[PDB]
Amino acid sequence: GDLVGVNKDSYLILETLPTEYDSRVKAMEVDERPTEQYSDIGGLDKQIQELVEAIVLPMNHKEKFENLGIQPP
Amino acid sequence: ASKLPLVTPHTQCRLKLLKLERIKDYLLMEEEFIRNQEQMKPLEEKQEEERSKVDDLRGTPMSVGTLEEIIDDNHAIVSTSVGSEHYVSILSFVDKDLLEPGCSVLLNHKVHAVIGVLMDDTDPLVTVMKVEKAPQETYADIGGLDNQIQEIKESVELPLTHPEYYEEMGIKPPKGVILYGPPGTGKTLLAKAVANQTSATFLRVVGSELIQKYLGDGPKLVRELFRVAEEHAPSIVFIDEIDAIGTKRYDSNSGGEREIQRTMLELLNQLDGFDSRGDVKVIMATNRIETLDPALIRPGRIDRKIEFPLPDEKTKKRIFQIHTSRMTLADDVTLDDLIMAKDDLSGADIKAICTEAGLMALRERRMKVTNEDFKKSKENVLYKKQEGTPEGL
Amino acid sequence: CTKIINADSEDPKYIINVKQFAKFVVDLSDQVAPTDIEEGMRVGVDRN
Ligand SMILES: Nc1ncnc2c1ncn2[C@@H]1O[C@H](COP(=O)(O)OP(=O)(O)OP(=O)(O)O)[C@@H](O)[C@H]1O
Ligand SMILES: [Mg+2]
Repeated sequence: GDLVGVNKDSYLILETLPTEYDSRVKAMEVDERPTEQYSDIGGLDKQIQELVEAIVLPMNHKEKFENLGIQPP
Repeated sequence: ASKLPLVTPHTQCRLKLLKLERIKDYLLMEEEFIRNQEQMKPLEEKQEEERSKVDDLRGTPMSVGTLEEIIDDNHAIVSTSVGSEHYVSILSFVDKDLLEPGCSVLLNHKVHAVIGVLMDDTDPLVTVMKVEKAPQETYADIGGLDNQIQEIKESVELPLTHPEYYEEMGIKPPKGVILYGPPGTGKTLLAKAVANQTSATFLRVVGSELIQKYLGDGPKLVRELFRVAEEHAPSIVFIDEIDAIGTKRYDSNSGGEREIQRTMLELLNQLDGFDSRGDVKVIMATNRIETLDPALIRPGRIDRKIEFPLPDEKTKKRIFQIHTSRMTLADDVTLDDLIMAKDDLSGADIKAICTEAGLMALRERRMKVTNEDFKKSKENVLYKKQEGTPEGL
Repeated sequence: CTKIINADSEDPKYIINVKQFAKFVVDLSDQVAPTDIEEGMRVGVDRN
């Protein structure tokens, strides 16, 4: 299932190419990186912490969760 | 043939005459000079052999592709039959008036450069909806309306006949006419008549025929119906039994009624919306009209609204003599005796009486129809009334 | 007509998908500059 390039007539694989994804999938990717700080949302102060701890914390400090011996959410 | 517009007052005047005399005189000078040249030299040989050069440029195995996007600049993207997409150059001899996306274009074999176009079928829907001449009859077979027929003639026929009247004063004709009244009273017939008598392409549709069993097909049908009506010059549309599609629009409803409302919105936009409707008229019929949507029958959508009463005393005599017209009757036919009764008879009821009497006359082998047969048939037809007698009265 | 799907490496090398014909890994003729071509834009290529 890999993606390789072949000679046009001898049909001999000649190089490895990046995997193929449907263009629709690729368009879903972020490029602009919006700019809205955690100050712009007020009144949801518990929820913001919940989500930040759930999603971002594991990605940076994975050592904590490994130490407690818990899989993160 | 792509002649100049006088754009004088456009109404019989001296300026319309002088701009008109001028074009005639120039055409006269041109014709004289052309005839002189043709006598001086046929040019048939020169005009020929240009066909030969063209046919040389377009090789024998010309390929029928399918244009898909004109870059607006004598280039195109033409798709071969298999499905490939090429980017070819449009040559100089193709009549560009005939180039629109989706047209079957005629490409070169080795170079696929566009070198012609072809005609297409004329029956997306044109055949299925157009009614041609009405087999029933012309305006002769309709009697008793007089005023209503006059209204329709002024609404739909007169703006085609003599545009000067409306044009002189700066007022456009009414938009649409809605025919409303008790069942069996002459709506569909009058539409048929004004169709078979006028000179446009008249299209007919039943409302229940816009209730489609796939989502988003009713709106497509209405959009097409109003799409092949500007392709065809002046045109008329008559959506009969509209009640089945346009209803009061009660919101507390579930099911396919939402699709009905959505097609109604599409129609409501087509009749009077963002764009200009071009040259088309809309007639409609509804036995029950109190139940239509206010936005469908509002002034700018349907200006004229026509009531259709039953025959009263004498139109009954007229209709009877219209349908009994072609049948040998005995000399004892007390027609008035059948008409005098105030039985609230309807026009379709009169036709039913005529046919039933004729049929039993056939049953009894008798070469002629007798009054006794007509009265018996009348009793038999009225037998289809029913209901609760004391109740309500 | 061909639909570019990827532009790999800084060096021009373009994977295009000709509709219903084939899928190739081709380069830029001299007329087009590298900035003009992006991923996902229809492009025209020659028959040789
Ligand atoms: N004044 C009339 N002159 C001639 N025929 C008439 C007249 N009134 C009714 N009819 C007859 O009525 C028959 C029914 O057709 P018609 O077009 O009149 O129906 P309609 O009024 O549109 O009916 P519906 O309300 O059900 O749509 C016609 O065949 C015609 O024979
Ligand atoms: Mg009717």
